[PDB]
Amino acid sequence: GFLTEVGEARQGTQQDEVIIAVGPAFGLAQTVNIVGIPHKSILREVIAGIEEEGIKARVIRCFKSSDVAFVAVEGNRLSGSGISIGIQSKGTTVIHQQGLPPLSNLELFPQAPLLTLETYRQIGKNAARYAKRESPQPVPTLNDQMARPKYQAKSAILHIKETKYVVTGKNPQELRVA
Amino acid sequence: GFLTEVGEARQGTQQDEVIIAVGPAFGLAQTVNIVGIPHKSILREVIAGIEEEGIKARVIRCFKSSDVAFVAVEGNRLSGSGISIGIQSKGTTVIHQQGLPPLSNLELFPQAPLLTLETYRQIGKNAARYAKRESPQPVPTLNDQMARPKYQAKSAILHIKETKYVVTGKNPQELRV
Amino acid sequence: MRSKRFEALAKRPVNQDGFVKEWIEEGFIAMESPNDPKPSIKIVNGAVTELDGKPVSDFDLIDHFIARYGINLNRAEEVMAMDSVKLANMLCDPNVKRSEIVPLTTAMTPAKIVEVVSHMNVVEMMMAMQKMRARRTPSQQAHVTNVKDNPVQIAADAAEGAWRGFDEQETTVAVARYAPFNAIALLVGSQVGRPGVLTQCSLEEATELKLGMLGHTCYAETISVYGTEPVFTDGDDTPWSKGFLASSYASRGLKMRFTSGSGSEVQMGYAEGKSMLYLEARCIYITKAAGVQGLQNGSVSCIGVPSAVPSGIRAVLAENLICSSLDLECASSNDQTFTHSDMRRTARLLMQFLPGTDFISSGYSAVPNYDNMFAGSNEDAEDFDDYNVIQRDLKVDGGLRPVREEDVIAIRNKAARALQAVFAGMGLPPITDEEVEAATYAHGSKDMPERNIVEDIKFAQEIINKNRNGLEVVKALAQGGFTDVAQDMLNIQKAKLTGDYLHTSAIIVGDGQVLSAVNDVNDYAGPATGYRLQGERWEEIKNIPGALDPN
Amino acid sequence: MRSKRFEALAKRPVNQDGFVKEWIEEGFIAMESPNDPKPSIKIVNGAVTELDGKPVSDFDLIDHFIARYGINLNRAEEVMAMDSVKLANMLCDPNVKRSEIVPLTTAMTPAKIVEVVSHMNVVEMMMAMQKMRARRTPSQQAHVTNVKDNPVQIAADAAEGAWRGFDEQETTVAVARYAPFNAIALLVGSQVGRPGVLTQCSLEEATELKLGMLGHTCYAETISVYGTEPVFTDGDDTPWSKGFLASSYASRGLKMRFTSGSGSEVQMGYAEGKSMLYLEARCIYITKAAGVQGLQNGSVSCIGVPSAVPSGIRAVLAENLICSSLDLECASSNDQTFTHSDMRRTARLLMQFLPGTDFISSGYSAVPNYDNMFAGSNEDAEDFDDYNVIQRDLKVDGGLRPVREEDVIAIRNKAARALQAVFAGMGLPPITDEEVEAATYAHGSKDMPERNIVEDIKFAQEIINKNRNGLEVVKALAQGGFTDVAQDMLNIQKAKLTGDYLHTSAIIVGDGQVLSAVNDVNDYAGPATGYRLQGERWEEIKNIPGALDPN
Amino acid sequence: SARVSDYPLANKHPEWVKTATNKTLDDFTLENVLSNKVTAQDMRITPETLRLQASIAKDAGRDRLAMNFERAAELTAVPDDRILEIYNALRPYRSTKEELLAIADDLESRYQAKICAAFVREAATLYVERKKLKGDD
Amino acid sequence: SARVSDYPLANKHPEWVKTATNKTLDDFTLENVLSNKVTAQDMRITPETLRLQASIAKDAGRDRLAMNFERAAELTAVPDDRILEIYNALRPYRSTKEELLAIADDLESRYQAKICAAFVREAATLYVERKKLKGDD
Ligand SMILES: [K+]
Ligand SMILES: [K+]
Ligand SMILES: [N+]
Ligand SMILES: [N+]
Ligand SMILES: [N+]
Ligand SMILES: [N+]
Repeated sequence: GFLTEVGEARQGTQQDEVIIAVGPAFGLAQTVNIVGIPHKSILREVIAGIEEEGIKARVIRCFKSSDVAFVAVEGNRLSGSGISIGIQSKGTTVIHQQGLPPLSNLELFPQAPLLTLETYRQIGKNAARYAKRESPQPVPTLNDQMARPKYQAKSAILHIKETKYVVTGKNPQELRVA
Repeated sequence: GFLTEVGEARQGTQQDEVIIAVGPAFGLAQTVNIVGIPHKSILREVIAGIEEEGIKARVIRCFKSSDVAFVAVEGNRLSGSGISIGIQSKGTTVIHQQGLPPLSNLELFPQAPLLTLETYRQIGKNAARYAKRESPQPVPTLNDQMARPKYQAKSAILHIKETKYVVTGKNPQELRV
Repeated sequence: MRSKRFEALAKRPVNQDGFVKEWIEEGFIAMESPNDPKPSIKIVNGAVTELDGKPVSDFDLIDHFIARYGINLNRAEEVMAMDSVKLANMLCDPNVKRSEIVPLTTAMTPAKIVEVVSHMNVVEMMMAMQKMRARRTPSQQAHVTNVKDNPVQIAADAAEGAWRGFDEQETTVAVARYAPFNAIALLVGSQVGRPGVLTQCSLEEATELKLGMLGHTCYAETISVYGTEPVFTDGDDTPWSKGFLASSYASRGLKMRFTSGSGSEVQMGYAEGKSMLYLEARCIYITKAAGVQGLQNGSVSCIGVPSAVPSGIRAVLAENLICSSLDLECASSNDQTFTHSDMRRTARLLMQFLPGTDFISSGYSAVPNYDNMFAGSNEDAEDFDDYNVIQRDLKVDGGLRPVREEDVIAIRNKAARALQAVFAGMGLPPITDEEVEAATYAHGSKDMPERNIVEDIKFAQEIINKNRNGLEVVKALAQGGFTDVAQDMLNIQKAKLTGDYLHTSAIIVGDGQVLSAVNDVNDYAGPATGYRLQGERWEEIKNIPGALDPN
Repeated sequence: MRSKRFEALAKRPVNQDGFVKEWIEEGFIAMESPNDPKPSIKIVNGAVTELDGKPVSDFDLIDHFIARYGINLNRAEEVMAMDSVKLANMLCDPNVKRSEIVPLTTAMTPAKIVEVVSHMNVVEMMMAMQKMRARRTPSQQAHVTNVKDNPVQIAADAAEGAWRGFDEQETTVAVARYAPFNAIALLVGSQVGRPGVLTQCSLEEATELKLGMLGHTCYAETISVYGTEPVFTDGDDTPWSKGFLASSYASRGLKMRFTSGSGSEVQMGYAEGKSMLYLEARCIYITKAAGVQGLQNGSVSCIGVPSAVPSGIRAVLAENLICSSLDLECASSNDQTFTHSDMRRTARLLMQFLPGTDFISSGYSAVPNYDNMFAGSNEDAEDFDDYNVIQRDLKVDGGLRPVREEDVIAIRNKAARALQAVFAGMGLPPITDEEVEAATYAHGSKDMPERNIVEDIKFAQEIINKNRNGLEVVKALAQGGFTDVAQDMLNIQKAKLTGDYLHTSAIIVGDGQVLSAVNDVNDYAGPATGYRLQGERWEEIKNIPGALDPN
Repeated sequence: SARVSDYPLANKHPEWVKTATNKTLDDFTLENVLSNKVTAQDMRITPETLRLQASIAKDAGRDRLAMNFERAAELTAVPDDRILEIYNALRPYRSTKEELLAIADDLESRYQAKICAAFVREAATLYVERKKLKGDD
Repeated sequence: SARVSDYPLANKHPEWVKTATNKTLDDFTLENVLSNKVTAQDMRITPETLRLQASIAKDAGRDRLAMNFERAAELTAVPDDRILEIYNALRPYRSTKEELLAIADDLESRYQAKICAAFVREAATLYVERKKLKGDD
């Protein structure tokens, strides 16, 4: 239990932060991503990659929707920099930018099974880089033609389970990363 | 032209010989087997395997049928030992025994593409071994599930061409190497 | 103690695939689920009050949309009373005309039609699809992408795909901001391979619409729709937003279709306890209701969900059949990876290949799968020779043809030089002769020189932000010494003005000749009738590489 | 400068296959050849005077045999005048009963019926096959051999095959003299896997008949027939010698069928300029004329000939259809290698698999192909998991089922000890407990201890020369503590006494229950009728290894 | 009212096809493009053409397709940016009933898009019932 | 005559299948085989049985099959080795017209296999015309 909810997340006042928005079951009902990597290790590495760039990291839990795009949007609304990072319990991640259409983004990582802890550090770093309004080289495209054949069914099931913790109208909750 | 026709082949006198019966185009219209091995090299090695056993080898050319089984039978009837070796230009080989059904045999090699010169020497020696009325270990079974996929079409073509040299009623001819 | 037999079997690729046991509560069942609604229709004063056991007071946006626009209420009650087995029989009966069928099916409710096709085995379904397919002539659609969103490669591969026979080609991006470049490369290459080949760039809805408005695409396909309201919501649309979007594409003279597919609701968390087939049926009807001419279905990108459960692939063919039977153009998937087995994927493909559909594959990968940005196709560049061989083996027109390296090389080169001239003209990050030659002989991005992604990304966005349209491309080509290609680009633009290609199943063949379900009506009536592979086309299909002459 | 795209395609296995350009002169063309005769029939005083443009004065042995026994001359002229397109339509029309078809087809001439099926594409052919197949329930046949004629291995593999679902199994020899051993092994193992599984040992005609006379076989299949007189002669028979042999097997209470297949005439030098389908048609009629109940066709062992030319695989399905349409049991090949490609071979198999035939494969290799003594099957032991998966994907009964290693191991073991006891009893070269356990966990001969071939070969011939019959095997089993297996072998013996299983498509299932076209009449009448995979069998097919319960 | 026989227009009745600025299908040659005698403003499908196709779709037994072409005919008049605005406005949780009704009025009054205007009013009413308006998420 | 309604005999009319020793399908147990009350000589299909099947096949619309079963009923009386002799005699270039005609007479008079005798005489006549007698190779 490395995550503690500390009241409704408020909008950011300074542009030196990047919000990490995680699904309603992240760190709770589910504790590892689709390929076993612990949520704790993932968040830690994402946090690390962000701060490593001189930017603050603020973690919140979204409930209005389990869809990673909307989770990220709920986050970029509260982000002082306008940049956020959505992550589903199963691992799927996205770099969003306040102002972009929900299903649009700066960078997307559509194949959770392929993300490593180094990748998650890279994601946090580029996010922090976008917060500083720079133009970082996109994190190398990971693509495995057999990713779906091996994990789509599992992916759907994990998502089915996380979606059970979705609460309509319930605003994000800032979290204390223990 | 390593083969020369020396008159109608006659029945064998002594049981110390093994007859090598080859198709009507062997050494003629066709000079190599399905996988490029020259007929001369093949015959030479089969003869070698025969004599290496202490048995005489007599080569004949059959015309009544291009089918390897019948070519072998035409041969085992003239063989002094009753054992013969049939070989089609494309390479297919069989060890026959006078008295056995045409489509039966002592040993068969149904995948010509897998036969090497060492194999053809083995053939000749087991034949000579059968002429000595011995019970030789059969030549190791060669089987390639992709043999047909790669060569059946070719096999059929080669056989179609050799069959053009089949002459009904024409008795076998003695051959000189 | 281990049985060597089972150890050999355990290493088999098919055992790497994802398999699951039916989970009826979460809709993880392909078709014929017990939670699926029984067919029913209740109409009062020309308005449905009940749809498949559901009262209008409970209709969600999908029910409302379907009930009001998707069903011909004039014959609805009549057809509902008809026997589903009798109807299924009529679908595969070679002597019941397609024109006799359509009036009946287009009057059925989602549950009704699903009940009908479910009485069928895959052989009967194929027998029916060959008759229900809207266009008489079958066609193919290919993917043209690469992990680097490299524009030179796209142009070359697109030219080859077009040369091999694809009448529709689709690209997409690893890095969104690259889109404009991919689209243009795809469009330029395609026209060089064969003028008339329609092109699309699959992006987020709003973004894709603007790209079509700027003139960098010929049509749009991935205009998504979903089987349940909550999933449609996370899809960021409603039946009305999509219906509006469909009319918007048409108002700009662009052909379009929706995209759906069994398993998406499951993949997205809300199946509402229904079977993949029933929910997909709702999408098919959503499509019909909106006035969209065609639909890309057959699970498509979520192929891993229905294939993991029993009768999954049979369900995929069934949804393609529901689509065609509903008198809609069907781009029948066969565009996504779902297995490590060649045997398995072949079986899945033959379901549409054998009978033929408007687009046998709605995304056969024209590049090796490592470059496929849709995470892998059910077929790719390396299967090209096998596909032409199966065509020859079964005397089935798969829409493709054997090609000569010399020709491919030439066309790929002309497409690289053409795009080079386009980039120079529009003043975009240059395409060097090295890149051109590289693209001419490549098999994939691994063979392509690394490009300045940060620079391209910039100019790519600029085309959007400064509304740089396709005319700039036509002129660059003309002044670059590619008068022919510019004209071709122009001709494709003229097609948008006439609206002919906006009709069901339309594609452009020969010399700018539209070929749709309107002027190429499928007239299947059993053996020796309907489309038949023959003449020069058969000769083309027969001449594959390696065919030696016995003489 | 080569295109890396074509270099990648050049390495593809499919390009190792043998392909050729049609050679009409030598009959190197699958079907629809110009040299094929036009359908015709002239009857005078109840005797054919002209058959397919040929006058009786020129009839060869085949024409004579076909003309006199193969055609229902009562309706011959009537059906000859019917429109072939109309007829072909009737074959695939789900609403024209099989019972209404047969009276017409069995009245057609070889050329006539060939003309009919030639108006069909493979989807129509499959649609027809599901209706024309004699037995309502489809089945499968497997090969059980190995490169060393090792009897311990055969008994084990045979028991597994029977366990996996094969209702008929066949073995053969690398070294002829071994036959008696193989046959006994096969017979013993099969009965342990599932009492009722029929067994055969493919050898030279005369030899095989004697083996049946001695009681070491349940039936015979490779009783060959050919399309041309010259090739039939090299086959060492005539239509009369084979017809006689057919009645001889029957007089001993043994079930049998002939074997033919497209391409054999070509493979043997005399196609007489006709197409493979036309010649194969002659064989089908020779079979009918002889009074034989079934036929093993679909090119079979000469699959490499029709497959090398256009529409070859389509022709293969056509001959299978001609067979069933003529009211003959069809063991539809899918038993021989012809390609290095999994995609290609899968397409070839699905033609019979999808609609189902009396025996979808007349030789699915139950051992890895390196052990297949028929030079390789279109499928082998390593494909078992894929086969069960495709059954699951398409909800198609392929005749097999998923099995547990634990069960297979047990059965394989009981089969090895059973045979060991038999060898001990009959006083044959002993089977050591090492060989027993080896065979229990082997995947192929590579895992088997080397045997004394020379010694086995001796005792094998002794069984023949000393006329040692199957009773010796029944007793050895009984005294060896295998009362169960002994009675099983006796029960098989009982079947020959009653003759029920001599009828079209008969096999023995459950508790010694014959299942033939007589008591299991195919009653296809479109969707929701005829054979349907369902109930426990469906559950059996659904439960494949790896199906994780989503919880 | 055109019919299947009249299709393809490009082949049967090319003269029936005229653009917004009023150019002929033939006028769109490379030359007229390089000399700017024809520009992007002359290359838009006219509501007339779209209505001829709706007629043909209706004759081909495709009423919904025709209906779609009808709406499309109405939208040819709506600026690109306005189209995108409308579309986005119809996406989940984007607008308020008022804004949608306002969009409808604009469509009807400013563009004479009666068909599309009603479509939007229908959505508005249903969006209330199914909660897809701003604030409903 | 035996009808399809009578098939499977083993199921419908077991008693119809009895040996010339009035033994029934049931007397074929391991016991009677180990005690030899039942031997290889009691386990041969009788011409009666085969003729019952011919009837059933005829009723099933398979006349060729019934004809084959009728000839088989005739051959149940011919010794194994004699069967083999005849078969071989019918193969290409094995016999002379005389020998075949001789086989025929033997079949007819010694085994009263009328049908099979005619079959052989028919072959003999055609073998002459088609040249498949000894010496014709
Ligand atoms: K597609
Ligand atoms: K077989
Ligand atoms: N899209
Ligand atoms: N769907
Ligand atoms: N045989
Ligand atoms: N044949």
